Amino acid sequence: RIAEVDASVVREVCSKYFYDQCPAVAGLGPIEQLPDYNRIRSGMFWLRF
Amino acid sequence: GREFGHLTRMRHVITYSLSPFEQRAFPHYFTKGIPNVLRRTRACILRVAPPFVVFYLVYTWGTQEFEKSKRKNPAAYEN
Repeated sequence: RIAEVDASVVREVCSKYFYDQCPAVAGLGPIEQLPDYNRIRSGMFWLRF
Repeated sequence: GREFGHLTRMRHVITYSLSPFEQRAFPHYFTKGIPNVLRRTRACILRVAPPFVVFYLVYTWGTQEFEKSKRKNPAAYEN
């Protein structure tokens, strides 16, 4: 199963699970510089591609 | 020097949030909103409105006494 993985398979499975998806976040202090959830959610979609 | 990690000191406070794609953008709108904007109107009506009533009474007395000082002459118009 490991031997049939190549670069195009990794691009397909990572786009299915990561790209325009809402994450779950947990944080324990001092976390005043942890970014806002809107700025975290907009970091999941890219600008140029 | 006012950046986000350097503002203030805070302890023992927890916050919970939902994603914007997981909720509806319009919750209770006329069920909650109409009773909310009516007690906000009641809370400020005795402070804002009584000055503008006194402007209305001075405006009506000022335009009506302007005309019967000018050319409105029923009975003071003799020899």
